[PDB]
Amino acid sequence: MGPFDPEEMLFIFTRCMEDNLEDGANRLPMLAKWKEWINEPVDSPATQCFGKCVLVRTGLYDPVAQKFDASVIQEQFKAYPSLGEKSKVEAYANAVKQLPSTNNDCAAVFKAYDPVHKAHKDTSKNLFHGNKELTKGLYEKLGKDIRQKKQSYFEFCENKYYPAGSDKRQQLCQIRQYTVLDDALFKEHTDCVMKGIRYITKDNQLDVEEVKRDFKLVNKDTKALEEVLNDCKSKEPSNAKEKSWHYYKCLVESSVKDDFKEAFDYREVRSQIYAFNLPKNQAYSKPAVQSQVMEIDGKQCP
Ligand SMILES: NC[C@@H](O)c1ccc(O)c(O)c1
Ligand SMILES: [Br-]
Ligand SMILES: [Br-]
Ligand SMILES: [Br-]
Ligand SMILES: [Br-]
Repeated sequence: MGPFDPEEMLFIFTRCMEDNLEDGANRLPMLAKWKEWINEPVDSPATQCFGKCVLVRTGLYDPVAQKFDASVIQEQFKAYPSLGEKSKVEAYANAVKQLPSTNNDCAAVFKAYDPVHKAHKDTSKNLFHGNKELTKGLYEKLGKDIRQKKQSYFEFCENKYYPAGSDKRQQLCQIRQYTVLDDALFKEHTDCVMKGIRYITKDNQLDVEEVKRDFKLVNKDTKALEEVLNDCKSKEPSNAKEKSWHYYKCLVESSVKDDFKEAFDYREVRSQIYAFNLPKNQAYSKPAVQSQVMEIDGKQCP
């Protein structure tokens, strides 16, 4: 599933923190440390599960094989030669290669990896887009071609496919009101969005749990959603290019369309700042998101 670009690593780090940070007194202290690649407190289940989360999402720990996988490191270095020195990347990969088979529980995985993390902190940090200076440089080089920090993922895709100043821009008026278009350009755009919020995997597969995650975040039950998605999947088209559009269309035209639009609107807001829930997990309120999304509507469709 690697190599990973800066946005992909940002998604992984922030999602893992969102799912693993304690609530209450220790949250802010923990966050401050984890952000700096200080995986402490080492004795905390939250730190241990955070560590496991990152390792699993990157592929550095394979819970099926119950083994660490150093090939992720070499793939990352191959994609980003500027982010490592060969000898040091090799030393890091070697340390991972020589880790023993490890059980798939947070404590076991964290304990096995922690010595490697400490012995190869800078090497791993640089390679996996944790170096602020190096990452800033990559974002600047990439510019409009990658989702930027503090930019809505929806905005990123919209600008890519319906650029400002172009004769295409006007289509955003309908698009942002959940009008399902039929053309190649819209299918490409919808692919960009659906993959960007992880409803569709890099591997072009539906991720029902990600859709469910967003429903739960707007306080909706997911039984109907699962039934809808099950029906949608039995109608999945052969053309891989069309898959994201297929599920978007199916959801928008379905018996859960209102809940879907509510969940998708909130996701848009949260996609604008990946650390949305990190300092404190924010309670959801429908009217506040209503306001924000309407403001974005008037920005993209003036
Ligand atoms: N809130 C934005 C939402 O209406 C939307 C849905 C689908 C899109 O392809 C899009 O750009 C925006
Ligand atoms: Br702490
Ligand atoms: Br590079
Ligand atoms: Br961000
Ligand atoms: Br933060």
